[PDB]
Amino acid sequence: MKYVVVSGGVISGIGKGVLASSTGMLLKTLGLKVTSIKIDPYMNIDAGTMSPLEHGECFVLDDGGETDLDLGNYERYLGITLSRDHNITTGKIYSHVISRERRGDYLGKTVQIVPHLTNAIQDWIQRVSKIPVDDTGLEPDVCIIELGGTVGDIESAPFVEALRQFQFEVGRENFALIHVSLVPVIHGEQKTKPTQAAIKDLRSLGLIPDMIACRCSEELNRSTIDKIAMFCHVGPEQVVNVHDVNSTYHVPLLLLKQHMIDYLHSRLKLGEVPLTLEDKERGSQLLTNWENMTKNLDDSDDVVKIALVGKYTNLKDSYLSVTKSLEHASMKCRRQLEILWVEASNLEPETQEVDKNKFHDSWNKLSSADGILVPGGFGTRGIEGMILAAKWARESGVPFLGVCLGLQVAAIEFARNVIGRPNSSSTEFLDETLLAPEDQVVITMRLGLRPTIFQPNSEWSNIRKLYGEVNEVHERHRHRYEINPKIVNDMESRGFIFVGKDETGQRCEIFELKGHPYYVGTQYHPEYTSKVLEPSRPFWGLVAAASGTLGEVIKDINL
Amino acid sequence: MKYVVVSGGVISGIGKGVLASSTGMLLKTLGLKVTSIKIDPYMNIDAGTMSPLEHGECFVLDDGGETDLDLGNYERYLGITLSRDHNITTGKIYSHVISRERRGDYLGKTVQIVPHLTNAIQDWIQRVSKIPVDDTGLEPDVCIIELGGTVGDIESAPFVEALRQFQFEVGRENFALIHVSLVPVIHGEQKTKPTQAAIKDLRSLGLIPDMIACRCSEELNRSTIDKIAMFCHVGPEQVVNVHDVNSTYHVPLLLLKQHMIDYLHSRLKLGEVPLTLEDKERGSQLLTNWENMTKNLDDSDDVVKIALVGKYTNLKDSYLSVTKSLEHASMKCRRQLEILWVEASNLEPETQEVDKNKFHDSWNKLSSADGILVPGGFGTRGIEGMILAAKWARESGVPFLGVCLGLQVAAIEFARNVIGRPNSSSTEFLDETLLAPEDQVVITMRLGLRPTIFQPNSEWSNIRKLYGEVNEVHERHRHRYEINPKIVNDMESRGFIFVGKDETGQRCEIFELKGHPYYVGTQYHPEYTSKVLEPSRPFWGLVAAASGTLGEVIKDINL
Amino acid sequence: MKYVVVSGGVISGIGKGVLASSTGMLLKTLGLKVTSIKIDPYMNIDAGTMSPLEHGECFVLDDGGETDLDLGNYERYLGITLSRDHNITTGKIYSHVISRERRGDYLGKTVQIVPHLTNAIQDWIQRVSKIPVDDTGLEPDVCIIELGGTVGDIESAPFVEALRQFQFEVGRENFALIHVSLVPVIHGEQKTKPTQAAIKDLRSLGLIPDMIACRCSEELNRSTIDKIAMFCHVGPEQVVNVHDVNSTYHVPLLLLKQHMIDYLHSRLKLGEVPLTLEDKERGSQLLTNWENMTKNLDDSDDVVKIALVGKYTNLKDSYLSVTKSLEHASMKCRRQLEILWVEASNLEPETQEVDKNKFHDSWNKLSSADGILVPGGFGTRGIEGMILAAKWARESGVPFLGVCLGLQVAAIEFARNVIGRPNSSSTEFLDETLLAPEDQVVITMRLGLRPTIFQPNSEWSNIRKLYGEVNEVHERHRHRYEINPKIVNDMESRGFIFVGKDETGQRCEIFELKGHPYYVGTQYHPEYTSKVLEPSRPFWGLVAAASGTLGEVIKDINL
Amino acid sequence: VPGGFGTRGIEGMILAAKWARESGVPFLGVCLGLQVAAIEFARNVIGRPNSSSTEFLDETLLAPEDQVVITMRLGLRPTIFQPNSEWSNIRKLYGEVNEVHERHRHRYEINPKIVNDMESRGFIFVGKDETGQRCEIFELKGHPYYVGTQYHPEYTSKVLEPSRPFWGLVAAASGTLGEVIKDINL
Ligand SMILES: Nc1ccn([C@@H]2O[C@H](COP(=O)(O)OP(=O)(O)OP(=O)(O)O)[C@@H](O)[C@H]2O)c(=O)n1
Ligand SMILES: Nc1ccn([C@@H]2O[C@H](COP(=O)(O)OP(=O)(O)OP(=O)(O)O)[C@@H](O)[C@H]2O)c(=O)n1
Ligand SMILES: Nc1ccn([C@@H]2O[C@H](COP(=O)(O)OP(=O)(O)OP(=O)(O)O)[C@@H](O)[C@H]2O)c(=O)n1
Ligand SMILES: Nc1ccn([C@@H]2O[C@H](COP(=O)(O)OP(=O)(O)OP(=O)(O)O)[C@@H](O)[C@H]2O)c(=O)n1
Ligand SMILES: Nc1ccn([C@@H]2O[C@H](COP(=O)(O)OP(=O)(O)OP(=O)(O)O)[C@@H](O)[C@H]2O)c(=O)n1
Ligand SMILES: Nc1ccn([C@@H]2O[C@H](COP(=O)(O)OP(=O)(O)OP(=O)(O)O)[C@@H](O)[C@H]2O)c(=O)n1
Ligand SMILES: [Mg+2]
Ligand SMILES: [Mg+2]
Ligand SMILES: [Mg+2]
Ligand SMILES: [Mg+2]
Ligand SMILES: [Mg+2]
Ligand SMILES: [Mg+2]
Repeated sequence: MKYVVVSGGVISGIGKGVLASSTGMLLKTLGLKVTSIKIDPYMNIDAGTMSPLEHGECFVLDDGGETDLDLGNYERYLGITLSRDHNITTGKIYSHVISRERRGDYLGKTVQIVPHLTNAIQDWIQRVSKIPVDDTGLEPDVCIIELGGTVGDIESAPFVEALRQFQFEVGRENFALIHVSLVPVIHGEQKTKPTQAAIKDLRSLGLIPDMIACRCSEELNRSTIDKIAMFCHVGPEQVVNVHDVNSTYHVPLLLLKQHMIDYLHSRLKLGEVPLTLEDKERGSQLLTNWENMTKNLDDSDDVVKIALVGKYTNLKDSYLSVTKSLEHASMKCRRQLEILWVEASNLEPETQEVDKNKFHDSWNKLSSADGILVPGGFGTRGIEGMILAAKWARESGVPFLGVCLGLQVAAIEFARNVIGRPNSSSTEFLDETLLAPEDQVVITMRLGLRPTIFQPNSEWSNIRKLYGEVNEVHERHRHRYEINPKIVNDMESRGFIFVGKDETGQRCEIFELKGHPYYVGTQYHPEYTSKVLEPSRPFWGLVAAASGTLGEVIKDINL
Repeated sequence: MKYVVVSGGVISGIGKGVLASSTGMLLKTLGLKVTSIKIDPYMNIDAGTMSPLEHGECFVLDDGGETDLDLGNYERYLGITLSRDHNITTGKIYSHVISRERRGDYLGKTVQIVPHLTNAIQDWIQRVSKIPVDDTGLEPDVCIIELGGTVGDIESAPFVEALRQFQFEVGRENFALIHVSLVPVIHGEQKTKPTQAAIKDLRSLGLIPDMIACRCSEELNRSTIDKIAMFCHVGPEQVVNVHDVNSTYHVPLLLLKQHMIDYLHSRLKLGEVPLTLEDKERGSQLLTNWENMTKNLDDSDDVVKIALVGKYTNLKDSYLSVTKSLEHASMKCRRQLEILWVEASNLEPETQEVDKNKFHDSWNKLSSADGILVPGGFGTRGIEGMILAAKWARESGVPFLGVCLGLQVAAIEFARNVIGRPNSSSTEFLDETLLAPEDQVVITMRLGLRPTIFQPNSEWSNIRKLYGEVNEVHERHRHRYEINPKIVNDMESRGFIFVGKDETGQRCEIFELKGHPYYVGTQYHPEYTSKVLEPSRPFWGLVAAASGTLGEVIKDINL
Repeated sequence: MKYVVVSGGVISGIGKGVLASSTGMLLKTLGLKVTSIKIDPYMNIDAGTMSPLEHGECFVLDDGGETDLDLGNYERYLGITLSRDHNITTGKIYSHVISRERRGDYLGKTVQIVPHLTNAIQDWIQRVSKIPVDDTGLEPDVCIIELGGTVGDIESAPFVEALRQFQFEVGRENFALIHVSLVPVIHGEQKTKPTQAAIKDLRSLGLIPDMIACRCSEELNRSTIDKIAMFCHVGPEQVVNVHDVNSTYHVPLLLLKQHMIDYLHSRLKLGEVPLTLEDKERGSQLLTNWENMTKNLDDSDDVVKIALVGKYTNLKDSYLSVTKSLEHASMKCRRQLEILWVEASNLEPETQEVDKNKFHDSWNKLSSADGILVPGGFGTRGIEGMILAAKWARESGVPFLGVCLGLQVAAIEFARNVIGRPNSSSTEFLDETLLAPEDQVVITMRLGLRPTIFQPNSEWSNIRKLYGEVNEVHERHRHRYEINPKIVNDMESRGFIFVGKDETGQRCEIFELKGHPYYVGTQYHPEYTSKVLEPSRPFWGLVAAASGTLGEVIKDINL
Repeated sequence: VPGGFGTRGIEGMILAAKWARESGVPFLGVCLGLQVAAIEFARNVIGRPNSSSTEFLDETLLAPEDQVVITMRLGLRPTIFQPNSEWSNIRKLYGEVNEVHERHRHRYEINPKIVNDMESRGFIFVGKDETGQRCEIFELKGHPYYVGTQYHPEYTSKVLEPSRPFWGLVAAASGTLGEVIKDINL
């Protein structure tokens, strides 16, 4: 086993999550079975209690574990599947050892937070890094730990102590620390004193740093690096600069130009880890897929405009997984992406009574879009705008994907505007009216990776061509409310055909509309399973249809 | 070159100076040409300005450099000769670089204390550790640096930075840090939190510790060591305990039982230093001289009482070199020492008018003494008591040594009480009277190691037998005032014979009185040149005469 | 993790089991949490099917796993508790992977013995060496693997391949091979060609040796070692000699004189394993307990004669654990042991009709004994001799221990000879007679470590003093047949008091007879739990009573 | 006998209770102390030498059980004095007030089916729980001061108001137990 801990910061907004998700990617190019752990200093047990307004979207794992965003960034960069244990939190570990007290397992000793709770952290990291994460049950070679918060805090405090002991309870040369740090620029001069005042605290809290990964606004001066290597004890080759480049998928290749694999190969003796040619050649091939997709980003010019239609579009992190899946689908089509933020409530005609500028800008963005996405919203208060965009996408022939709530407004749209029931309703919203035309029903939660089976006649469905025509699809779910299955025999007659269903047959999970270029609902969330070299099939479908050449993508899949 | 820095402390009174003077002694048993450097955070250039009341005696070097006490402890433990450069001070290095500014040598740059002054420290330590110190001009193998003050101060601050750079400007494995530390005991429990709050500051200021040398009141518990080795990163074998033992000459052998040579041989790769058999066998022989003299201390019982007669005897550190030279002379005679502190002014008959108890206790201690010492006092205000003790020592036949002022009160005593001039006077005191019977004259200072030549007829003199009958003696001086040379032809006629003189003949430096068992004045200071295995010949004379067997010591010397 | 594999041999009778049980002991003196694995090339799943005539006694583990003898040697040398998984066998691993085939887990591939079965071995060794074995659930630092059979066989073949891959699937410097070997002596010359013809095969089968542990009849010549170090690639310091010495408890200290800890500390980098002072000081203290008990064996002279009374005494390995527990008890009493082999059937009066010499020699040995043991026999055909020895031990006051069957013949003896039922019988033997005076009943098996609770009045019982007066005893069991609990109220009235019982109260597990110096039955097996520094309390009782000073042992326990 | 925990020292605590009863020395049993006093009195005055702490010797299932489990009972609880109690030195120390409020801990309590025997033999249960079914104080008739309290009297003592059973013990041991009973009741 080996560990690399990514850590530090003068400030908590500094962006450690790319250097974690990008260090682990570079180590995966050596062919190593890499894994990752997030530490979050917040008290939440797991993210399911905190709304998407409050620091971004509610992620989903194979377990159903509603979790921190930063798990998702490692899953999509590293190709790995994570579990709800990979998110260490102050909530979890304190709830764990305090529940263990009432169980009695410390034999009625004191449960001081030094010794015993820092021992539970060091045990949890050693459990979790041995859980398998790739397509086979082989245990990881290297674990990337992202230490949330900063080193020099009061929510960080048990973790930085636990990791001082863990620098020895796992031997040095099986552990390395990467310290992210701030180097401000003021009046044209690079200021390395915030960094030198977090190297003092790092040595004090007891870890010793290996890298000094500065988030400067610039290239670091040769004299700036020379002084950071005088005040921190690292050699000047190790003072990596992580400055902005044309997209975040380039960041691994900047770190590779900055020798970071050659340093980590030495500093963790990675030549002593046992690897097969099936490991190593997969490693060096994955490097060439990353060099190819970044070269394709560097000279892709032909734009594709996708309208993302929903509430809270000013909080873009409320959709981080939706955005990132369109970026994967974009780079695979070799069309450059623009996403058009349509704040759905502005499409509703009553907006014309409040501000006409909003009514025109939103319908302008929607009309300009080469493809349309209803992105699995939350709450109900924007729903009429999401219905109008689904009417537009059906009648104007524009490519369409409905995710989760998106499948459900598509059924509501089709009921109101093709089946001809204008009172038909989201039972998710208009409940205590008790009306008969209910497009949905509550069936109290359903979460995690679940099996979707294709219905028998489905051969013609573009969505089934995009899934490689395989009879079952494994994808991640969230929904309380599902389509009322007593309308399905009507929709099945009117050309709205339910391509895919749950294994009991009673629950509807995919539809495709007959006789449209690409119009799909998926009631699972296709966002979360997308990887940077394997875009999620419904999202690859949307960005292909909107680019043209949907047929040529269907060959690239099925060959 | 190799360095061991002795450092640290929660508190500055903790006693680092033995662990320095005793680490260097253990390394000298490997045969290495060891040297030592004192750092003193005080602003004094050199100790000549600060009176013996204010933190102890005014030392003297071969240069005449009036210096910190702690040079003396290394000289006598290590056998080495030091120079006034071996005392780094905040006074010296700031006076040096600020005088260098007016000379211009920084080419008109800023002389920031980071970079440039910490570079002058790192240059000074590298100059000084290459100065020769043994009986031949061979440069040192290892240098012990004693960092005065504490690590975690404001007078320490440039030194701890300079030594962080010096951990690299000289490579690791040529440098090691020994951190002395406090482990209080309260209500019967050993408290290792003062130590853990100086390991935090040490890592912060940037040095990394190797040893954790606790000054506990006890043996450290196995659980106390195990926790210090959990919070400091040292292994538990390295947490040396430096507790009190029957005399400070045992301390090296406690550190040798605690593996400290075996650790330093590894941690500085001392097997790679080139040594001859003339080095190595001198090393292992010196170890057996230390094992022998400590075994002799362990079962020597026969006491010898020496009266030390002078002012300020409540400030025993005002005489630290005098005390230590009697301890060497004691252990060489194999008699256990008691020193009788005679506060000289109490011997004066006017004390009987003020407090009779003082007059009796002081004359009781003087009468009880097996030998008498006038210890080179300072000022003049106790002089009549020192004259009465010299009258007593001459008439009652008791063994006597006068050092510096001691030779001078012996001439004043002999003038008043044998030559018969009762008005004869210390010109050092009774100056503006302008009287003719002046026993002294001013000749403005005279300092350092100087040559004393024996006068021709001297063959019979016990002091010349103790110096091995060699024609010239090299010893360290301090005196403004010297014997008036126009009385010498009278004293030479009356049996007070000046055994030794300055090379010009005009200055008188040793006398021995004819027809007394042992009665000597030396106007140089014999204290400073004594080593733990080579006691200063006049002091070996005194403690031998007082023990009996002065003749048997004269064979041990001359064989 | 670290591994040392003990292996090799020109011949299979060469005695590898001491070098395994003695290498692991030397590593435990560094304080390392050592464990051990036995590989047995035989096809038996576990030893319960093979009778004690056929290669020695039927061992018992905490699991109830009836197992190979060689587990016992590591348990008693290393203080460890093992589990039935620590005995790898050709039976087990082939039964495992062939049962796994019918379960389907190789996904319908071929299950070649290369790749897949050698992968199951390498998985099993990596599972098993992480199971905890000491008094706390901490996973082992080093694992000793004893490779049964020889390297160069057809029953060895999958293991030597699995261990060639395991030399890499665990890195070199986490693995070392010790090759035991034969160096015959013929016409006075040491013959190192059998050894050189097993170093050829070792290199061929692909492991590389580290040690060459010769079982010569002599000290190896300096020229013999020099040639073995020319033909094997080891340096001559590594060619350890394992010749006979005054008892097998000396063998670790011969290997310690032959540098084997200093070599294994280097060759596995054991300084890089994390140890506490509670580990290290327990390590160096256990070394002094081994130096003390071997020094006590070197000058203990006062004999104690213990009669071991049972069938098959010509097959001494049928009692190996019984013998070894008396040796521990002996060395703890500081009396030298003689065991008197009484072939029990010879005590029966009908032997006088067959051979009087057998009848006299057996009663002579029994009468000569200072103490008597009925050693948990098997079958029934010697039982009348074991009853006569129990009559003798009760009436002649001689110290007595009955183990398992020994407790049961003691109840049968007491019934026939004190309660006065001469027809009372072992229901284990005389079954289909259906008589009413049944001293036993079948209750179909009961195995492994079980809880024995002391009955309330038990305070006076010497056996309860030997167990430290603790209310519950944890010890290993085997019995189909147990004392008929409907006789107990009679025996409890006649002074045969059942000191200890099963937690239900219904089963009787210890008795002590009132008013005899030491007369005990234990229906569990006290042999198996004895360690070389912690002799089994009933056996320490017997060898103490027979030595005299049973009271002084009761202080050594309870202080 | 200071309200111990576990059971492994209990025979020593019984011998000290035998000594304190027969040698007339002043005695206080707190919690477990009341319980070993009942066990002592059963073995050494009532004459059942097999009588036992059911807190220890449980799965023997014997009939002379001096205690029973009744799963926890904690905090400040009301103790009511039994009617005839006027003569009891412990009731004089509580100011003769009919109810006492003090802090409890006990899983195991005296088996209430022995009480009618002890009440006949001069071991009188001065105080009980409000249901009457649980026994909380005893005082032995005809001894200078010999008390069991099954609550813990330690915790309620203040530096200017010492806990009445403990003021009783240190007064009896000092002599002048009567003079303390005036200092209380005046
Ligand atoms: N490989 C990555 C990593 C991060 N991000 C972006 O980074 C964001 C949040 O910043 P991040 O780098 O994850 O760190 P912070 O949120 O600043 O938090 P912290 O510094 O506490 O880790 C999101 O907007 C996400 O789009 C990204 O696009 N690609
Ligand atoms: N740890 C430090 C670093 C610098 N200085 C002193 O502080 C002065 C001003 O600090 P500055 O020159 O700004 O040093 P930087 O570390 O570069 O600060 P910044 O990065 O903000 O420019 C320096 O000339 C130097 O003498 C100091 O006392 N302690
Ligand atoms: N080998 C030694 C070293 C020190 N001392 C004694 O130690 C004294 C002063 O304490 P020291 O150990 O030199 O250190 P501190 O004065 O406490 O100062 P610091 O801790 O700042 O180094 C003197 O009284 C001297 O007699 C001694 O006798 N022998
Ligand atoms: N660096 C540390 C050390 C200890 N503790 C906590 O503080 C409590 C009280 O400290 P203490 O137990 O006294 O630890 P020591 O370091 O031994 O303090 P001392 O040496 O003074 O006894 C401990 O139980 C532990 O939970 C802490 O928060 N931070
Ligand atoms: N520490 C040890 C090890 C072994 N033996 C003795 O060794 C025996 C059997 O030989 P062993 O050394 O265990 O090995 P072998 O039986 O020869 O088998 P192999 O060589 O196949 O391992 C038993 O008689 C046992 O008494 C012993 O007394 N003490
Ligand atoms: N691997 C070897 C070893 C030896 N020889 C030759 O065989 C001769 C006889 O073998 P021997 O001298 O007996 O060598 P040893 O290995 O010592 O045989 P042994 O140990 O049985 O004495 C040697 O002189 C040598 O020339 C050989 O051919 N191949
Ligand atoms: Mg903030
Ligand atoms: Mg982040
Ligand atoms: Mg001070
Ligand atoms: Mg000092
Ligand atoms: Mg055979
Ligand atoms: Mg064997």
